[PDB]
Amino acid sequence: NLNKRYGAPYVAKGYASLDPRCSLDAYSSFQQTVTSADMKKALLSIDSTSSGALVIDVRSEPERRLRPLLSPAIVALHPHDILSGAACPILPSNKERAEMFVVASEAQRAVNACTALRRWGFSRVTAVSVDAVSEAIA
Amino acid sequence: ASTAKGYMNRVMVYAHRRRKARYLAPKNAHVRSPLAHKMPEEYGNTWDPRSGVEWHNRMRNRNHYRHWPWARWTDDPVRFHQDSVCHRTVSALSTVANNGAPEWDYYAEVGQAYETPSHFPLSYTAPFIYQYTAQCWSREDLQSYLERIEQSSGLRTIADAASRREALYTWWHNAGMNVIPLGVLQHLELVSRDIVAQNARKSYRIEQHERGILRTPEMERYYALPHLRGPSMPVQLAQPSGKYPSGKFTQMMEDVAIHPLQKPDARYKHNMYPA
Amino acid sequence: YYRATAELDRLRGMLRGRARLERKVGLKRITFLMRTQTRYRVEQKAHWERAIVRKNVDSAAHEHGSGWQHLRNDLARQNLMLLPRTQQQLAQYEPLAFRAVMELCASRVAPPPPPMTAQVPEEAYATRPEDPKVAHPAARRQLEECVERMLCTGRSDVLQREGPRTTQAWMDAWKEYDL
Amino acid sequence: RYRLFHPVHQTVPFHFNPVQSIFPLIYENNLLAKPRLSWKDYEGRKEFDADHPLPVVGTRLNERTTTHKWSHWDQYINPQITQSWMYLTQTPEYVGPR
Amino acid sequence: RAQHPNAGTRFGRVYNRGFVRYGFGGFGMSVYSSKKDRTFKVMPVPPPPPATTAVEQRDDFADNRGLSATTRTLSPTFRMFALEDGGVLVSHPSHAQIMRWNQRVHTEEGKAANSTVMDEYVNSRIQAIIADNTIENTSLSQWRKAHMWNVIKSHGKLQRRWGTPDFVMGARSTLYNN
Amino acid sequence: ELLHPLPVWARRQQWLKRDTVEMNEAILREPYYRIKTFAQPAAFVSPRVSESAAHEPDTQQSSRYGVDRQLRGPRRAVSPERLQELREQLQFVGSIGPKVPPAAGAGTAYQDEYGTRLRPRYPQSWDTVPPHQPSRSEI
Amino acid sequence: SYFKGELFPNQLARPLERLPRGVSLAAARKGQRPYVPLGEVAKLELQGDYLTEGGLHQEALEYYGVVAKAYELAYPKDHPQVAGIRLKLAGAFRRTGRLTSSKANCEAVLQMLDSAV
Amino acid sequence: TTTIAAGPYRRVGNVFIVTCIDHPFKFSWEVNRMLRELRLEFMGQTTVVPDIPPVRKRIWRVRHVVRVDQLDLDEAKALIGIPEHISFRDLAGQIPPTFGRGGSVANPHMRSKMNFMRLRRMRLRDVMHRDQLEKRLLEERHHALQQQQQ
Amino acid sequence: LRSANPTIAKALQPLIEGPKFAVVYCGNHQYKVSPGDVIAVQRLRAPIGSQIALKKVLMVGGPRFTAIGRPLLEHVRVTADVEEQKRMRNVVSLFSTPGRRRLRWLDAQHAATILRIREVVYEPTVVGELDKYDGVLLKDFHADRHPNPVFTANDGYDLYYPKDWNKVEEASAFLEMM
Amino acid sequence: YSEYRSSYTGARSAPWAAPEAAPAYPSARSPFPLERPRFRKTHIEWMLHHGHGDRYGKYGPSREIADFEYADGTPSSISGKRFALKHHQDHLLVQLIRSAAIVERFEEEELLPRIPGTPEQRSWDPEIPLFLEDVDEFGRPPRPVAGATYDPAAFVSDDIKKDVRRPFWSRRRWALSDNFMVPMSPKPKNTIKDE
RNA sequence: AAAUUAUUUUAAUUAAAUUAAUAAAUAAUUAUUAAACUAAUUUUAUAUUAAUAUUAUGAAAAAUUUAAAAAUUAAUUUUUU
Repeated sequence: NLNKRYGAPYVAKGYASLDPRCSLDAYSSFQQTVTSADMKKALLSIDSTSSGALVIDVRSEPERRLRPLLSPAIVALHPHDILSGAACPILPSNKERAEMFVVASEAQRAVNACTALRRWGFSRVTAVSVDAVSEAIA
Repeated sequence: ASTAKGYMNRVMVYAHRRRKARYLAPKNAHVRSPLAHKMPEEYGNTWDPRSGVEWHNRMRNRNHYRHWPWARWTDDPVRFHQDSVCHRTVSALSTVANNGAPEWDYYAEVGQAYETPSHFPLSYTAPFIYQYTAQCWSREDLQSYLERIEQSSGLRTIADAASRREALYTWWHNAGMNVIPLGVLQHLELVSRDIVAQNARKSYRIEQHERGILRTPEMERYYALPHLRGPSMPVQLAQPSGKYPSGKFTQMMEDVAIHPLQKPDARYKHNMYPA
Repeated sequence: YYRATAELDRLRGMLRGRARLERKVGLKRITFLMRTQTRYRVEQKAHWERAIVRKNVDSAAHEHGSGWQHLRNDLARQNLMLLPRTQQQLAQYEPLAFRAVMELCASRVAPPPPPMTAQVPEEAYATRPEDPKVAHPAARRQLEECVERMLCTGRSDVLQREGPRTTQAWMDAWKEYDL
Repeated sequence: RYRLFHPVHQTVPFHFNPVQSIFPLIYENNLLAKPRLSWKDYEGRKEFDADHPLPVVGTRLNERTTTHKWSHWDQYINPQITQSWMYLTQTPEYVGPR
Repeated sequence: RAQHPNAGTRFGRVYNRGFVRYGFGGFGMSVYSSKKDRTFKVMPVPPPPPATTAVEQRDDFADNRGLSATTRTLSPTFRMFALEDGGVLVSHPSHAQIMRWNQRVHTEEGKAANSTVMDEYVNSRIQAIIADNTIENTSLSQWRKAHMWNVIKSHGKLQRRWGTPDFVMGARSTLYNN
Repeated sequence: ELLHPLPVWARRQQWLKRDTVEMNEAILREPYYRIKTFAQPAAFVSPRVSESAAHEPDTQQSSRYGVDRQLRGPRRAVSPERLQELREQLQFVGSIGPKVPPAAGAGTAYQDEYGTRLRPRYPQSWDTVPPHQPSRSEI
Repeated sequence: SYFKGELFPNQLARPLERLPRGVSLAAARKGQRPYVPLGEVAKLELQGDYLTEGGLHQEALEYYGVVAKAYELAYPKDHPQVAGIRLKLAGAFRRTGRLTSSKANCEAVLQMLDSAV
Repeated sequence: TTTIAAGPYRRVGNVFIVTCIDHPFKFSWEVNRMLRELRLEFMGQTTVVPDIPPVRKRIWRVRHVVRVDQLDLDEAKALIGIPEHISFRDLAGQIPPTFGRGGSVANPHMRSKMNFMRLRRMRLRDVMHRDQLEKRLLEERHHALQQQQQ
Repeated sequence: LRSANPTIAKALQPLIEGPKFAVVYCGNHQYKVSPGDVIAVQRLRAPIGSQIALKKVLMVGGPRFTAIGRPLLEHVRVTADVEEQKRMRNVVSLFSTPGRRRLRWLDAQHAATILRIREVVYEPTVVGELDKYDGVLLKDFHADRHPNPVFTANDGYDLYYPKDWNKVEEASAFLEMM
Repeated sequence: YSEYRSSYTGARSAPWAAPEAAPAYPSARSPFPLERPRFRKTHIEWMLHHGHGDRYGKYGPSREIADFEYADGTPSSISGKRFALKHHQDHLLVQLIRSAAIVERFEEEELLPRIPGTPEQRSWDPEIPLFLEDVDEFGRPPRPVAGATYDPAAFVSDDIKKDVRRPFWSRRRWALSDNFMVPMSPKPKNTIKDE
């Protein structure tokens, strides 16, 4: 005689609180764009004397050797350290005010890593540009 | 509780047998069952059930299977544990040449995750080639061999060194041959024919994952719904309800609410004198 | 098989009629009535006997409007640690002191905090430039926190001064053995 | 109820055994290791002061002993004690009859 | 018959009380069901006093309130102080100051119409407690009526059994059972 | 035999069971580690995601405030370079190997003063219990 | 889980080796209570040993000082235990070179041991 | 502060504190095997196992038996008062390897011959001591004799 | 006694004087101990006729106060003297199951030292008055005023409230501290 | 004299809040994070919470503090069972230090996998998301512009419906309601695999 | 078939197959005596053996499977000092 002791958020609960909707919104941010100004605002977040790297690149370790972008001290996270939740101890506190970015080799991984973020309670990230952040050297 | 004089003399109130070592495996011996003589993860292997006494005599080192894996690892019938790289060389200066020869494939049978796409330069297959050729060339030495190849020869990419193994060697013969030990080359050829192979197996694995084959990281099939492109509940595809559609209004059985001003159908009771 | 007869042979003196006269029926009786006590006593006497003590303190907590259902849990709240066998001595022989425990739990007084695990004295994070004659900042930290606590326990003769006794010289009581 | 939910972090309380117990000089950085290796190695009770001697309240390992017969070593050392044929006890390997 | 150790209960079979119930499986042995549990179950809780505080005196599983809500009577007398160790020093009125108070409440209890012949009896027993501590409880009475006989058998060595050397005092001291 | 029904209190205290296991396997799918930074606080609040029904906030009369007192507090070893600034001061007194005695100011070693087998005469007592039988730690 | 220590004859209360009755120290050497929280200093005097065994001799000197002060208050003159601590104390100076007081504080334990019985 | 923290990133493991909430004698021979590899047999026993991978399976198989608790290592270096700079691979490098019940060798005989020789290398430690006194006195009795004739 | 408030130690001092019972904790057992009271504790390796102070003390109460020491009280001295160091009455466990032919007469002599307490003194240190019903240390302490004045719990809103005899439902807590 | 330590270092956290301020009571709701049953700490969760074990005389200030002491102050002796406790205390530290001297090793050689959960476990629980990287989990990405949402709540209705009585109080609705399956009388638990 | 005489102890367990003008014999178990530390992991955890002694054919509650079974049969985890 459950749901009398436990709530309705029992038995009628799709304990899959992971990704019924976020994955979609991940493919939404994939669609719009990211460009210079979308990095230039992040440049101001690098211009902010408080240095916490904004964008992160989820790319294989041989890839980054080929096009090194590590210049502004941005964070290089293996895409599982994001998915698995091992990266939350280094992730902004303001889940609703922060928007980092996610660079990736091919834009499928980026959105596939940014959906992991939005599963971790993060709200804004437009989630890709492998080539812009190099054209925005900063 | 009910402890009574000694380790393993705990609860002593349930009637189980203490001092019985429940951790130890059952001596299944003669009994025939898939659960025989198998570490519990190997229970699914019902095609090689390990029942029978001889499997009891040889999993445990019983009578004459007393050293059972009569040929375990640490014997090689072929090369008897001596490295097959000739040190007896004509000139002592060139003894270091043969170092780094491939004794087998070294790259395909292991199945490493070479995440290098086949269009990278050659200098990015050095971290793989090394792990099998240390004790032959320092890591920073390879990056002197795996660059003179890129500079001197017409080969640049992992895909090239897999499509031009003939054109590469002929360069090495007529241009290298004094610095780059051909050990590197046949190692360089063994990875470039793998990185190219795996990328074909990855690029295919990604190209089925769209066509809907959907296998997990460990490659077991997992069936999962496709993404929605239209309305979730079917409308022009709906199957008829399946229960005789005598609506709630043709036989006002229940669940029907009507304003009291708008009471219908009393043509003999109270609609004959409507208001 | 040894029936410990000479350990029972003189103890039939307190059995009843037929058992005392004859021996093979006298033993058989006592070596059973004994064999059931030491089985009743190990597994059954407590969970009966410790229910008189619970029925006592309860109905003695019941006099003060609280139950055992509430007292047994409102004691462990206050970290008070009085075994029930003791609360039964207080329920009877010290009624006021018991109701004191009663009126304590019902009170909204903050129970004592759980004990703090060991802390890291911050001198471990400085690197003493090692001079032979000066103590490490973490020792004279530990010491002062061990001497202030030795002056804490019991009225003694040790530099007997009112309230807090003398310390800054107690830490340097080695020079008093120095030449 | 018997399904207690607590931080099992609570059931091995380290309030009394922090690393200043086993490593007594760790806030002193020299990191010395002075543990108690086993219940076996316990040397025994020892008077902290000589003025309070530990009492002699015997146990089933003292109050219940027997007179020392002479072993074949005590008769090999000092043959001045094998004084009767009841001292020529058999080989030590012969434990006794079945 | 296959007489092998480990084929059943090692030597025969016995039915101790930890078996007749909680048998193999815990659901109990078929026969020898078990004795009914004739212990003394504790009684259920009294009702708490009415609220009239508006402090959420009703809440049961809250951090502030200890479970028991016992604001009974001359509890304000049990005015407690906070020690140093974290303890408490409860100053209460002594067992005489209460029985002497109880007399006052009781002596003005039955006097309104007529103190009954039992009401005169109680104030005597009450006035007998302040003076002599004439105790009325079993725990001492059960103890004293016996402890005297037990200690007089000592002063006057009415043993009849002087040997009793802890082997014969073995059964005794256990055929008694508290 | 199973004749009369399982008493209700048992079923309820067995629904707490599956909701214990449903709380173990929430622990057994955590990442094996946590990418952390040196400069930042140790655990500023930084728990797992165990803020479903968060308790004991009171910072005292809380079980954890012997620990998170120091975690949330500013981390002293604030950089990998600061670590060697701190790790280069600790010695190992008993470890196997050679040493350099005059590294201190004027200390003269002990084990080469009372020999290797002799131990200082520790005052044996209830509270103070020293290691017993020291000649059994030589493997 | 906690396993209580086994009983074994290696755990007897051996007697502390007393020099015989009709003999005093120098007879051979010249031929060649109040409540004092001893529970608190026994733990302290131990913590001195761990420091003189580790190599923080100067820091162990300051502890043994305290123990040399509580011990001479609890036990009377001539006592053996008060001779035990001003003995290790004398071994604490010598690590730190103060041999002026080390030998002196150690020559006094003899004049504190011989005068005993 | 709206920024992914920037700094040299250290990773910290986890340490599981495992207890036993269900009796072991109700379960299988494999589940009892896992509990044995977690140093857990009796109800109420408690051990502190690491979060390494092959432990994660052992604990997983017996989830219905134990009650786990996870600690990040920094949340362990404070549960026991430990300086942040001292790691644990130097704290353990101090305790002897022969801690109580040193090894777990393949059967209680091999255990009883691992404790035997351990009680021998004590005998030999005093005997290698008692001759090293003689070998030095013998090498001196030789030099006293040798130099005697000069 | 000691205190931080000079007026507390004036009113609380006359309470501590008198015979005091302490609830010691010796040998994993608790005892209620009066000064000239004799207890039988599990064997403490102590000589006979030697003084002993018992460390763990959970409670000390006198005729009028009672210091409910949360888990343990410090600064209290309950010293005692060992009289006997002996094996109390021996209770034999006769162990034999009715299956096997084998008996085990296990004589469990219970080694127990028998203490006679001498000194039960208490040196508390009161911080401040503590109001029971909302625990906060009070600034000022007045001997006469009850910090938690109490009121009859009969609102009149119910019919089935049990009205005891109208002498006890109309009562006050006699003011004792003055 | 009595003593109260509660920890190896003493220095108890102040038991009293403030000269008059609020007293900061402890959390008295059992840590069973669902929030619906709302349990209470039960004596044993309030003995653990105070730093004993689940029993009174285990690990607690009731086991560390001496049984007694010679009234002059000369402390007790090392009870043969006491030492075996100090070894049991040290055996927990070393159980913790070793079990972290292994972890502080594994992260050094990268041996700790990045995918959380053993291979067999991850096949068992569908909440650890598959660790595909360069593909989408459910096959093809939502190529169609989503603005593509299915809400379980529209069509999936889990309503605890009251099984309504066949209304006998009205004549006609009793006859329609006469679901002609009242011949459930063929429900004999008959032999389902024989005749 | 009925018996087979000496308390306070100090290492655990079951097995179920080849055969029988149907059980003194064999495996497997148990037992007595004795053994040597082969990659696999934690710094985890592990009764594996040899040599002899051995008058045994049938496994609670489950999970199922034969059989009119109306239980027997297969099954396999229990099996209290």
